Amino acid sequence: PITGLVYDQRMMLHHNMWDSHHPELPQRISRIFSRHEELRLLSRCHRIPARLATEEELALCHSSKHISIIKSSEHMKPRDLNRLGDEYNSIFISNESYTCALLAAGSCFNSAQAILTGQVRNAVAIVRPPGHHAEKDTACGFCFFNTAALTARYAQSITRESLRVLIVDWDVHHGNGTQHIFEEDDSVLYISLHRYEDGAFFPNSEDANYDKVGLGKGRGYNVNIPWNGGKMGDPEYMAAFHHLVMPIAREFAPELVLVSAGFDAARGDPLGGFQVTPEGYAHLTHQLMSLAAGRVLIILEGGYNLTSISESMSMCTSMLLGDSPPSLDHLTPLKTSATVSINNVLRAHAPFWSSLR
Ligand SMILES: O=C(NO)c1ccc(CN(Cc2nnnn2Cc2ccccc2)C(=O)c2ccccc2C(F)(F)F)cc1
Ligand SMILES: [K+]
Ligand SMILES: [K+]
Ligand SMILES: [Zn+2]
Repeated sequence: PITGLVYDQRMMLHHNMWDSHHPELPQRISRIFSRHEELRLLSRCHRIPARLATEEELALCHSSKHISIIKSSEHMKPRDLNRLGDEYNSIFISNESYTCALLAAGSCFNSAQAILTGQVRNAVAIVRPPGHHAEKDTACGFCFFNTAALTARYAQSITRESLRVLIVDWDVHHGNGTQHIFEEDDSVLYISLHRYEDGAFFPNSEDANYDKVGLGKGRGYNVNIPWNGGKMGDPEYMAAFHHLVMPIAREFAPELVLVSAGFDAARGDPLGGFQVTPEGYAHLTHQLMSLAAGRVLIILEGGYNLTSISESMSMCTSMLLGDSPPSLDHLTPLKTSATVSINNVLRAHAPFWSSLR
């Protein structure tokens, strides 16, 4: 009946040498951690230590070339750090970035291990830099290594190769890297909700559309729920969970749930444009706790309003600890385009999931 928590201030050391106001700030994690103290949640959790992922562990999802290049940045001079970062889509690199990315991944490995050994029931990981845009062979979108994807493979490496892992990605952006890593895999079900705007929203690829259902034996195991033309919030996320996420997840019957928990869909975010409330995130967390014998690991991804992410993630930890879940209005009408999105995903995935037929 225990909730784990991992946070290590060393992950603040990754920083933008050329724009100290870049939104992926060191204080994202320290603000969330401080809010857990203010709300007296920290002392209710079992503290799980951070550790470095090993290069062998990184190779569970990433190419040797990509690992080597990011590793090479540890000792680079500033001009070379600037040039390397510019080779990617939306990446800044400091001499601490590689080690911080290793700590983010290793923290989540230790948390998954604590869950799978039964030392804790569930856990929260207050880590940065984020991971879900990172691909097998490249960094992208503030992300170096795909922490959630690596954690799924790490869990499989200690319990069972075919362990059924559900990754729910509620960051406002599509986790292109996670989708691609598992696109042909039926042991890892990837479900993403994300702003799409017909491809106008970052990362600006049709890979995020509802018709990308997976490949080969992975067909049906990639669920994209894309939002267009509306300021989405609690009603739309609750509806997507009710009609799509939970029916599919229950049929898949995961043995471990990882949440790619960005908080950039939150009210107040400078980028997301959405209005999911802390109660909304608590509702989603509580729903996921009904799966996988409660084995849920919440992993910080994006989210850029420091006050919003601190309150939102803290409310998720409150749910993991067993606090009473919020009651929300399931009768509020959805934005009209959200109904269209949900119907498009249902049509795309009904061939693969009997719960949708
Ligand atoms: O959260 C996240 N992943 O989970 C996440 C990951 C990466 C970005 C990067 N990015 C893309 C972006 N987003 N909103 N417009 N564009 C630019 C665009 C213009 C015209 C057509 C298409 C795209 C930045 O543009 C960017 C780059 C450096 C510093 C600050 C920013 C910010 F977004 F804040 F302004 C954003 C979010
Ligand atoms: K997402
Ligand atoms: K998959
Ligand atoms: Zn995001």
